[PDB]
Amino acid sequence: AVVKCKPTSPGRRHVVKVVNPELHKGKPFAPLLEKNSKSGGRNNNGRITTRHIGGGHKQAYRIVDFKRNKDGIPAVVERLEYDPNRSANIALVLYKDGERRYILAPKGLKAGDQIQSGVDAAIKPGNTLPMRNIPVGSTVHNVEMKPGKGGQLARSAGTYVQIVARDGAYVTLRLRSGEMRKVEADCRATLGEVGNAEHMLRVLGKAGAARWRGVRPTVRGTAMNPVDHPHGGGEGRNFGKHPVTPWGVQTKGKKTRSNKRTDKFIVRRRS
Amino acid sequence: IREERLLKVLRAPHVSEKASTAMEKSNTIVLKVAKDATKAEIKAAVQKLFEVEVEVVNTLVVKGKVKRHGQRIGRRSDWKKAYVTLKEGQNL
Amino acid sequence: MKRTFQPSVLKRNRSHGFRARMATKNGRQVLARRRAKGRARLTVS
RNA sequence: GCUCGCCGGAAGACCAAGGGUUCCUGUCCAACGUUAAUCGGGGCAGGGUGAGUCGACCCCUAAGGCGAGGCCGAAAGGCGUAGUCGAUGGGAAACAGGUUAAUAUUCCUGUACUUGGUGUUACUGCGAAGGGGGGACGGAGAAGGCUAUGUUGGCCGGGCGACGGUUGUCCCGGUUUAAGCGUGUAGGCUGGUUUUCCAGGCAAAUCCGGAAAAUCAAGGCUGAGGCGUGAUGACGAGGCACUACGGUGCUGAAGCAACAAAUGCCCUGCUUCCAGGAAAAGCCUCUAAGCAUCAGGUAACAUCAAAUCGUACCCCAAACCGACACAGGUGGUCAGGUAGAGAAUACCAAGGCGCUUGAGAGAACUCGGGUGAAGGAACUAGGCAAAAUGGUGCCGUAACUUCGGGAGAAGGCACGCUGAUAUGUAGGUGAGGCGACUUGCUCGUGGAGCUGAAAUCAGUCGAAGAUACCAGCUGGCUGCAACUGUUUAUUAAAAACACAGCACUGUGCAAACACGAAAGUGGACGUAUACGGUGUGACGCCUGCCCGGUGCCGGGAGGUUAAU
RNA sequence: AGGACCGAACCGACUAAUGUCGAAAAAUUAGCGGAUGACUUGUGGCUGGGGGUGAAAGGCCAAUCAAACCGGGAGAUAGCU
Ligand SMILES: [Mg+2]
Ligand SMILES: [Mg+2]
Ligand SMILES: [Mg+2]
Ligand SMILES: [Mg+2]
Ligand SMILES: [Mg+2]
Ligand SMILES: [Mg+2]
Ligand SMILES: [Mg+2]
Ligand SMILES: [Mg+2]
Ligand SMILES: [Mg+2]
Ligand SMILES: [Mg+2]
Ligand SMILES: [Mg+2]
Ligand SMILES: [Mg+2]
Ligand SMILES: [Mg+2]
Ligand SMILES: [Mg+2]
Ligand SMILES: [Mg+2]
Ligand SMILES: [Mg+2]
Ligand SMILES: [Mg+2]
Ligand SMILES: [Mg+2]
Ligand SMILES: [Mg+2]
Ligand SMILES: [Mg+2]
Ligand SMILES: [Mg+2]
Ligand SMILES: [Mg+2]
Ligand SMILES: [Mg+2]
Ligand SMILES: [Mg+2]
Ligand SMILES: [Mg+2]
Ligand SMILES: [Mg+2]
Ligand SMILES: [Mg+2]
Ligand SMILES: [Mg+2]
Ligand SMILES: [Mg+2]
Ligand SMILES: [Mg+2]
Ligand SMILES: [Mg+2]
Ligand SMILES: [Mg+2]
Ligand SMILES: [Mg+2]
Ligand SMILES: [Mg+2]
Ligand SMILES: [Mg+2]
Ligand SMILES: [Mg+2]
Ligand SMILES: [Mg+2]
Ligand SMILES: [Mg+2]
Ligand SMILES: [Mg+2]
Ligand SMILES: [Mg+2]
Ligand SMILES: [Mg+2]
Ligand SMILES: [Mg+2]
Ligand SMILES: [Mg+2]
Ligand SMILES: [Mg+2]
Ligand SMILES: [Mg+2]
Ligand SMILES: [Mg+2]
Ligand SMILES: [Mg+2]
Ligand SMILES: [Mg+2]
Ligand SMILES: [Mg+2]
Ligand SMILES: [Mg+2]
Ligand SMILES: [Mg+2]
Ligand SMILES: [Mg+2]
Ligand SMILES: [Mg+2]
Ligand SMILES: [Mg+2]
Ligand SMILES: [Mg+2]
Ligand SMILES: [Mg+2]
Ligand SMILES: [Mg+2]
Ligand SMILES: [Mg+2]
Ligand SMILES: [Mg+2]
Ligand SMILES: [Mg+2]
Ligand SMILES: [Mg+2]
Ligand SMILES: [Mg+2]
Ligand SMILES: [Mg+2]
Ligand SMILES: [Mg+2]
Ligand SMILES: [Mg+2]
Ligand SMILES: [Mg+2]
Ligand SMILES: [Mg+2]
Ligand SMILES: [Mg+2]
Ligand SMILES: [Mg+2]
Ligand SMILES: [Mg+2]
Ligand SMILES: [Mg+2]
Ligand SMILES: [Mg+2]
Ligand SMILES: [Mg+2]
Ligand SMILES: [Mg+2]
Ligand SMILES: [Mg+2]
Ligand SMILES: [Mg+2]
Ligand SMILES: [Mg+2]
Ligand SMILES: [Mg+2]
Ligand SMILES: [Mg+2]
Ligand SMILES: [Mg+2]
Ligand SMILES: [Mg+2]
Ligand SMILES: [Mg+2]
Ligand SMILES: [Mg+2]
Ligand SMILES: [Mg+2]
Ligand SMILES: [Mg+2]
Ligand SMILES: [Mg+2]
Ligand SMILES: [Mg+2]
Ligand SMILES: [Mg+2]
Ligand SMILES: [Mg+2]
Ligand SMILES: [Mg+2]
Ligand SMILES: [Mg+2]
Ligand SMILES: [Mg+2]
Ligand SMILES: [Mg+2]
Ligand SMILES: [Mg+2]
Ligand SMILES: [Mg+2]
Ligand SMILES: [Mg+2]
Ligand SMILES: [Mg+2]
Ligand SMILES: [Mg+2]
Ligand SMILES: [Mg+2]
Ligand SMILES: [Mg+2]
Ligand SMILES: [Mg+2]
Ligand SMILES: [Mg+2]
Ligand SMILES: [Mg+2]
Ligand SMILES: [Mg+2]
Ligand SMILES: [Mg+2]
Ligand SMILES: [Mg+2]
Ligand SMILES: [Mg+2]
Ligand SMILES: [Mg+2]
Ligand SMILES: [Mg+2]
Ligand SMILES: [Mg+2]
Ligand SMILES: [Mg+2]
Ligand SMILES: [Mg+2]
Ligand SMILES: [Mg+2]
Ligand SMILES: [Mg+2]
Ligand SMILES: [Mg+2]
Ligand SMILES: [Mg+2]
Ligand SMILES: [Mg+2]
Ligand SMILES: [Mg+2]
Ligand SMILES: [Mg+2]
Ligand SMILES: [Mg+2]
Ligand SMILES: [Mg+2]
Ligand SMILES: [Mg+2]
Ligand SMILES: [Mg+2]
Ligand SMILES: [Mg+2]
Ligand SMILES: [Mg+2]
Ligand SMILES: [Mg+2]
Ligand SMILES: [Mg+2]
Ligand SMILES: [Mg+2]
Ligand SMILES: [Mg+2]
Ligand SMILES: [Mg+2]
Ligand SMILES: [Mg+2]
Ligand SMILES: [Mg+2]
Ligand SMILES: [Mg+2]
Ligand SMILES: [Mg+2]
Ligand SMILES: [Mg+2]
Ligand SMILES: [Mg+2]
Ligand SMILES: [Mg+2]
Ligand SMILES: [Mg+2]
Ligand SMILES: [Mg+2]
Ligand SMILES: [Mg+2]
Ligand SMILES: [Mg+2]
Ligand SMILES: [Mg+2]
Ligand SMILES: [Mg+2]
Ligand SMILES: [Mg+2]
Ligand SMILES: [Mg+2]
Ligand SMILES: [Mg+2]
Ligand SMILES: [Mg+2]
Ligand SMILES: [Mg+2]
Ligand SMILES: [Mg+2]
Ligand SMILES: [Mg+2]
Ligand SMILES: [Mg+2]
Ligand SMILES: [Mg+2]
Ligand SMILES: [Mg+2]
Ligand SMILES: [Mg+2]
Ligand SMILES: [Mg+2]
Ligand SMILES: [Mg+2]
Ligand SMILES: [Mg+2]
Ligand SMILES: [Mg+2]
Ligand SMILES: [Mg+2]
Ligand SMILES: [Mg+2]
Ligand SMILES: [Mg+2]
Ligand SMILES: [Mg+2]
Ligand SMILES: [Mg+2]
Ligand SMILES: [Mg+2]
Ligand SMILES: [Mg+2]
Ligand SMILES: [Mg+2]
Ligand SMILES: [Mg+2]
Ligand SMILES: [Mg+2]
Ligand SMILES: [Mg+2]
Ligand SMILES: [Mg+2]
Ligand SMILES: [Mg+2]
Ligand SMILES: [Mg+2]
Ligand SMILES: [Mg+2]
Ligand SMILES: [Mg+2]
Ligand SMILES: [Mg+2]
Ligand SMILES: [Mg+2]
Ligand SMILES: [Mg+2]
Ligand SMILES: [Mg+2]
Ligand SMILES: [Mg+2]
Ligand SMILES: [Mg+2]
Ligand SMILES: [Mg+2]
Ligand SMILES: [Mg+2]
Ligand SMILES: [Mg+2]
Ligand SMILES: [Mg+2]
Ligand SMILES: [Mg+2]
Ligand SMILES: [Mg+2]
Ligand SMILES: [Mg+2]
Ligand SMILES: [Mg+2]
Ligand SMILES: [Mg+2]
Ligand SMILES: [Mg+2]
Ligand SMILES: [Mg+2]
Ligand SMILES: [Mg+2]
Ligand SMILES: [Mg+2]
Ligand SMILES: [Mg+2]
Ligand SMILES: [Mg+2]
Ligand SMILES: [Mg+2]
Ligand SMILES: [Mg+2]
Ligand SMILES: [Mg+2]
Ligand SMILES: [Mg+2]
Ligand SMILES: [Mg+2]
Ligand SMILES: [Mg+2]
Ligand SMILES: [Mg+2]
Ligand SMILES: [Mg+2]
Ligand SMILES: [Mg+2]
Ligand SMILES: [Mg+2]
Ligand SMILES: [Mg+2]
Ligand SMILES: [Mg+2]
Ligand SMILES: [Mg+2]
Ligand SMILES: [Mg+2]
Ligand SMILES: [Mg+2]
Ligand SMILES: [Mg+2]
Ligand SMILES: [Mg+2]
Ligand SMILES: [Mg+2]
Ligand SMILES: [Mg+2]
Ligand SMILES: [Mg+2]
Ligand SMILES: [Mg+2]
Ligand SMILES: [Mg+2]
Ligand SMILES: [Mg+2]
Ligand SMILES: [Mg+2]
Ligand SMILES: [Mg+2]
Ligand SMILES: [Mg+2]
Ligand SMILES: [Mg+2]
Ligand SMILES: [Mg+2]
Ligand SMILES: [Mg+2]
Ligand SMILES: [Mg+2]
Ligand SMILES: [Mg+2]
Ligand SMILES: [Mg+2]
Ligand SMILES: [Mg+2]
Ligand SMILES: [Mg+2]
Ligand SMILES: [Mg+2]
Ligand SMILES: [Mg+2]
Ligand SMILES: [Mg+2]
Ligand SMILES: [Mg+2]
Ligand SMILES: [Mg+2]
Ligand SMILES: [Mg+2]
Ligand SMILES: [Mg+2]
Ligand SMILES: [Mg+2]
Ligand SMILES: [Mg+2]
Ligand SMILES: [Mg+2]
Ligand SMILES: [Mg+2]
Ligand SMILES: [Mg+2]
Ligand SMILES: [Mg+2]
Ligand SMILES: [Mg+2]
Ligand SMILES: [Mg+2]
Ligand SMILES: [Mg+2]
Ligand SMILES: [Mg+2]
Ligand SMILES: [Mg+2]
Ligand SMILES: [Mg+2]
Ligand SMILES: [Mg+2]
Ligand SMILES: [Mg+2]
Ligand SMILES: [Mg+2]
Ligand SMILES: [Mg+2]
Ligand SMILES: [Mg+2]
Ligand SMILES: [Mg+2]
Ligand SMILES: [Mg+2]
Ligand SMILES: [Mg+2]
Ligand SMILES: [Mg+2]
Ligand SMILES: [Mg+2]
Ligand SMILES: [Mg+2]
Ligand SMILES: [Mg+2]
Ligand SMILES: [Mg+2]
Ligand SMILES: [Mg+2]
Ligand SMILES: [Mg+2]
Ligand SMILES: [Mg+2]
Ligand SMILES: [Mg+2]
Ligand SMILES: [Mg+2]
Ligand SMILES: [Mg+2]
Repeated sequence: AVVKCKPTSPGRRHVVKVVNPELHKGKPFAPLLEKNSKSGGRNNNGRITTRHIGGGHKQAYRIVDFKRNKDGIPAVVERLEYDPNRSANIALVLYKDGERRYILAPKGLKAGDQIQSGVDAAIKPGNTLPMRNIPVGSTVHNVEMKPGKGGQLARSAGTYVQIVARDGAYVTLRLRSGEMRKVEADCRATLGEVGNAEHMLRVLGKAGAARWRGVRPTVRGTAMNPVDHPHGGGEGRNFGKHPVTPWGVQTKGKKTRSNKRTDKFIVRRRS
Repeated sequence: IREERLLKVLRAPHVSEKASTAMEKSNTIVLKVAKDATKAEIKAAVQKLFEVEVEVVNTLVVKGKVKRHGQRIGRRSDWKKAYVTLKEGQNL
Repeated sequence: MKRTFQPSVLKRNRSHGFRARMATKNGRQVLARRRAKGRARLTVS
């Protein structure tokens, strides 16, 4: 459910929690965990490349299976778990043979349900197939852009791709942006919608909530001095220049797409 | 067992009150040894040169004092002393 | 009241030591200079 | 030496860091010491630091650093792989007492323990650069069981009052003992096994994972503590003994019980919450390449070993950082009594100090305080500054509200001491008993002692009973900013920044964008419910007209148009 | 439960006085704000000068900052004193 918090304190007032009752209350499966140390938004050279990231709660990486390499082997969903490095929740899948893996939890899924993946299989939510075998006009997710690779498209909570058309070797997908992209039919796609759709109704409520999610404060250009940001200076709340990034490239309607290689695959740009 | 070199370990017997009180009551001998000189090399040296039954050797490094001579300051050398306990068959 | 020099021998040597100077070409030129000038304390060590 | 004063969650006692002989003894006062100095952290000699167990080194790793080849870069060199370094983290083991002028978990005495080599032996599958397990983990909360520690009795040794009383419910002092080994409890956690089987854990596996079962219901695991040894011991208040009036060297009584009780320990546990909480060795286990009387394992009596370096002293300071014996700064650990909610505060203990110029005098004026007739903000830019309010329980508490608040609104009253209810009450608490249940650190009675609020009623003293220290001033109207937060280190703490929330916009993943001649990194081991930029700034009611100008976006005919 | 309340440690620095050749090149005394969090702190890393970092003051980067420090060009240049 989406539970609003009572206003016992200013800072609690506007908090709205996404309380999933079905998730596992306990420590995760250790073999699939590993360390994930934080960058603070700095790189090789030790410099802030991406601003406004730093701190937050410590969080371990779960090795989520995007490839779905197990062909023709049934797998029972053991329990749904919280994943701190992801919008969506994950499901601890136990394969018939013995293996256990984390996968992104689709919408219609619970602890006990069975999932199969491969070439044949059945058309049902959770089951991973090549997009050739999947019926046209069907909702998929965790979609590969290249056959044999992981799974790039629609991995966020409530996100899903729709297969619009099927031109021989290629499949036209409508993505959540509105973009219609042409991918190879041999690529795989997990049927259904990515779970935890209530995610976006969460509202944090306080500054500190963003801080413990690893975000740091954004300082507006206009607040700064001219030496720091193109918007800058003025004696008391001026502007009078066209909106721009800290590096002077115009923001606010200025196309920065310039791939050229991949323009062939894009059937129609988003709107 | 390490002949010739054993002779170069033991420098001198140490003279002091603490050295004296540990002759009769504790049954040891204090002595200045080479800056190298392991507890085994001191023991083995005392066992041949002084020729007495050694129970155990305790060792420490004494730091040199910073003295004066008018203007030019100077530090003394870091020597190493060895409290060598002896067995009931003792003498010197 | 919390002055600039807050000493630490590890930091001192890691930052300014002989090996720390030996690691880099610019650091080796420092030593080359102090030797050329003819200093007693070639590095803090 | 005797008083006096001050600190006592320190101005005491241990450390790390940092200093580097400042430690102790003898001697010397030129300079150093804000005065004198016989004293000194000063001069000058000499002395002082004793480890298998404490720490370092050592086995392992985080952040990160270096980095064979490699990719990249005019040169210098940048990045980075196998590796190798890197603790602030993980990994074996010792305590009590005695001792020096100066070290002690290190010397000594009494008791212990831990890892190795090399044996001996009975017994046997061992064996990784490999697999699995473990190590191995967050916040908050709550509760129980304990202990350090205290208090009071008893007990033991001394005391009989410098001034009225004091052979007693009187006074003073003591009442101490460790790791280890044995015991496996308060309690935590978990269904045991036994067999078969299987596309999994890149190979293999009897291990781990999965799947059938059959079959008794428990068997393991972890664990404070307490008790028993340790301990005819150690120690122990005084005595005696000698005196070099320094002390040296002999003994040495009781050495118990209840109650209270941690922020310690069980608890790396349990409940709960989400922001979902290192790694890697040691350790345990399974097999490959191998080895098959073998070497190798296992156990037990040995035996030999456990190297090296630090160890003095200061360590909230006259020894470190501040040029000074500087009104500063500096991390961890230990945490006694009475009152108190308390690590606040007051007064004290242990222990330590009186801050290295004094002696007078008792002007103005300055500084820090105390009191103040009558008036009571008339002061002043402004109640700045002072004064005032202050505790606990109970009664009571308005508009307004986002329904939480406002609110400790406001405002009241009760508080000491002594008897009684009750030769100390509910409560806590638990003994000698007695079932019993078996072998216990037993269950459940049982309630002797200790402990002990809070009340009510009746007295009673003072001017005043939350009497000290300690400890809100309150209310009304209103601008700005929703709020906690951040900010000009050293004249600005705010209405400035941030903020949750809101909108536009870019970005289809070899993402946009950023750092970078590049390789490559971050973004992100993320993938549009995501990510970057811009503005606005909770929440409620809303957010109107203008696309001429500047930008941006789209369109491609026509005009003009570079290199070629 | 809480960027909840009161309040020591700890972190801060609102007011006043003192001090201003200071005890101190930013402190002291009396009050003052936060005090389970966007907290605080030890140890060790990383970011380098048109560069860093910045809840943004042109703040901070060793008592130095609208472009650090040290050495060099270097005896820059000075219609000025
Ligand atoms: Mg838990
Ligand atoms: Mg990364
Ligand atoms: Mg770098
Ligand atoms: Mg680097
Ligand atoms: Mg770096
Ligand atoms: Mg960026
Ligand atoms: Mg951002
Ligand atoms: Mg992440
Ligand atoms: Mg924002
Ligand atoms: Mg902002
Ligand atoms: Mg912005
Ligand atoms: Mg501003
Ligand atoms: Mg500004
Ligand atoms: Mg500009
Ligand atoms: Mg401005
Ligand atoms: Mg204006
Ligand atoms: Mg204008
Ligand atoms: Mg422009
Ligand atoms: Mg750029
Ligand atoms: Mg511009
Ligand atoms: Mg011994
Ligand atoms: Mg010894
Ligand atoms: Mg030693
Ligand atoms: Mg020394
Ligand atoms: Mg020398
Ligand atoms: Mg000498
Ligand atoms: Mg010499
Ligand atoms: Mg200096
Ligand atoms: Mg330091
Ligand atoms: Mg450094
Ligand atoms: Mg006092
Ligand atoms: Mg105390
Ligand atoms: Mg001391
Ligand atoms: Mg000591
Ligand atoms: Mg010590
Ligand atoms: Mg020490
Ligand atoms: Mg010094
Ligand atoms: Mg030291
Ligand atoms: Mg000296
Ligand atoms: Mg004398
Ligand atoms: Mg003398
Ligand atoms: Mg004299
Ligand atoms: Mg003279
Ligand atoms: Mg003289
Ligand atoms: Mg002097
Ligand atoms: Mg003098
Ligand atoms: Mg003296
Ligand atoms: Mg002396
Ligand atoms: Mg002295
Ligand atoms: Mg001296
Ligand atoms: Mg001296
Ligand atoms: Mg002299
Ligand atoms: Mg002499
Ligand atoms: Mg001499
Ligand atoms: Mg030892
Ligand atoms: Mg050792
Ligand atoms: Mg010993
Ligand atoms: Mg020790
Ligand atoms: Mg050790
Ligand atoms: Mg070593
Ligand atoms: Mg190299
Ligand atoms: Mg080679
Ligand atoms: Mg190379
Ligand atoms: Mg390549
Ligand atoms: Mg090269
Ligand atoms: Mg490099
Ligand atoms: Mg480098
Ligand atoms: Mg490198
Ligand atoms: Mg190799
Ligand atoms: Mg590495
Ligand atoms: Mg090595
Ligand atoms: Mg290593
Ligand atoms: Mg360490
Ligand atoms: Mg350490
Ligand atoms: Mg460690
Ligand atoms: Mg260890
Ligand atoms: Mg260690
Ligand atoms: Mg130990
Ligand atoms: Mg120990
Ligand atoms: Mg001492
Ligand atoms: Mg001891
Ligand atoms: Mg002995
Ligand atoms: Mg023994
Ligand atoms: Mg042994
Ligand atoms: Mg052997
Ligand atoms: Mg053997
Ligand atoms: Mg034999
Ligand atoms: Mg085996
Ligand atoms: Mg084996
Ligand atoms: Mg092995
Ligand atoms: Mg840990
Ligand atoms: Mg925890
Ligand atoms: Mg914590
Ligand atoms: Mg909580
Ligand atoms: Mg709380
Ligand atoms: Mg209780
Ligand atoms: Mg109870
Ligand atoms: Mg009990
Ligand atoms: Mg007790
Ligand atoms: Mg106590
Ligand atoms: Mg108490
Ligand atoms: Mg009494
Ligand atoms: Mg008597
Ligand atoms: Mg009398
Ligand atoms: Mg009498
Ligand atoms: Mg007593
Ligand atoms: Mg007593
Ligand atoms: Mg006892
Ligand atoms: Mg022990
Ligand atoms: Mg044992
Ligand atoms: Mg047992
Ligand atoms: Mg048992
Ligand atoms: Mg046990
Ligand atoms: Mg046992
Ligand atoms: Mg039970
Ligand atoms: Mg297998
Ligand atoms: Mg491979
Ligand atoms: Mg089996
Ligand atoms: Mg099995
Ligand atoms: Mg015990
Ligand atoms: Mg026990
Ligand atoms: Mg105990
Ligand atoms: Mg006994
Ligand atoms: Mg007896
Ligand atoms: Mg005795
Ligand atoms: Mg005695
Ligand atoms: Mg006795
Ligand atoms: Mg007795
Ligand atoms: Mg109790
Ligand atoms: Mg208790
Ligand atoms: Mg407790
Ligand atoms: Mg506490
Ligand atoms: Mg404690
Ligand atoms: Mg704990
Ligand atoms: Mg044999
Ligand atoms: Mg053999
Ligand atoms: Mg033996
Ligand atoms: Mg032995
Ligand atoms: Mg032996
Ligand atoms: Mg060894
Ligand atoms: Mg010491
Ligand atoms: Mg101290
Ligand atoms: Mg102190
Ligand atoms: Mg302290
Ligand atoms: Mg002190
Ligand atoms: Mg100093
Ligand atoms: Mg200075
Ligand atoms: Mg200095
Ligand atoms: Mg002084
Ligand atoms: Mg001072
Ligand atoms: Mg003073
Ligand atoms: Mg302070
Ligand atoms: Mg420390
Ligand atoms: Mg503590
Ligand atoms: Mg107290
Ligand atoms: Mg009390
Ligand atoms: Mg106090
Ligand atoms: Mg006193
Ligand atoms: Mg005293
Ligand atoms: Mg005393
Ligand atoms: Mg002291
Ligand atoms: Mg004294
Ligand atoms: Mg005095
Ligand atoms: Mg004096
Ligand atoms: Mg005076
Ligand atoms: Mg006169
Ligand atoms: Mg006067
Ligand atoms: Mg007069
Ligand atoms: Mg006067
Ligand atoms: Mg004045
Ligand atoms: Mg006055
Ligand atoms: Mg005054
Ligand atoms: Mg008064
Ligand atoms: Mg006055
Ligand atoms: Mg007054
Ligand atoms: Mg008056
Ligand atoms: Mg009067
Ligand atoms: Mg009056
Ligand atoms: Mg009035
Ligand atoms: Mg008035
Ligand atoms: Mg008037
Ligand atoms: Mg007026
Ligand atoms: Mg007037
Ligand atoms: Mg006026
Ligand atoms: Mg005003
Ligand atoms: Mg005032
Ligand atoms: Mg008054
Ligand atoms: Mg006042
Ligand atoms: Mg007053
Ligand atoms: Mg009063
Ligand atoms: Mg009141
Ligand atoms: Mg009250
Ligand atoms: Mg009311
Ligand atoms: Mg009103
Ligand atoms: Mg109310
Ligand atoms: Mg109001
Ligand atoms: Mg209320
Ligand atoms: Mg009230
Ligand atoms: Mg009231
Ligand atoms: Mg009010
Ligand atoms: Mg009273
Ligand atoms: Mg009564
Ligand atoms: Mg009673
Ligand atoms: Mg009772
Ligand atoms: Mg009970
Ligand atoms: Mg009985
Ligand atoms: Mg009763
Ligand atoms: Mg009863
Ligand atoms: Mg009683
Ligand atoms: Mg009455
Ligand atoms: Mg009365
Ligand atoms: Mg009276
Ligand atoms: Mg009366
Ligand atoms: Mg009254
Ligand atoms: Mg009062
Ligand atoms: Mg108050
Ligand atoms: Mg109004
Ligand atoms: Mg107005
Ligand atoms: Mg107005
Ligand atoms: Mg307003
Ligand atoms: Mg504000
Ligand atoms: Mg507003
Ligand atoms: Mg602030
Ligand atoms: Mg800050
Ligand atoms: Mg500040
Ligand atoms: Mg300022
Ligand atoms: Mg300023
Ligand atoms: Mg403020
Ligand atoms: Mg200010
Ligand atoms: Mg705001
Ligand atoms: Mg929305
Ligand atoms: Mg380059
Ligand atoms: Mg590139
Ligand atoms: Mg990249
Ligand atoms: Mg990563
Ligand atoms: Mg968008
Ligand atoms: Mg703002
Ligand atoms: Mg604004
Ligand atoms: Mg609004
Ligand atoms: Mg609306
Ligand atoms: Mg137009
Ligand atoms: Mg355009
Ligand atoms: Mg266009
Ligand atoms: Mg255009
Ligand atoms: Mg709070
Ligand atoms: Mg205090
Ligand atoms: Mg403080
Ligand atoms: Mg501190
Ligand atoms: Mg402070
Ligand atoms: Mg202020
Ligand atoms: Mg301050
Ligand atoms: Mg207050
Ligand atoms: Mg405060
Ligand atoms: Mg407040
Ligand atoms: Mg407070
Ligand atoms: Mg508070
Ligand atoms: Mg909380
Ligand atoms: Mg640091
Ligand atoms: Mg840098
Ligand atoms: Mg720039
Ligand atoms: Mg640059
Ligand atoms: Mg400005
Ligand atoms: Mg410049
Ligand atoms: Mg410039
Ligand atoms: Mg310069
Ligand atoms: Mg010139
Ligand atoms: Mg020139």
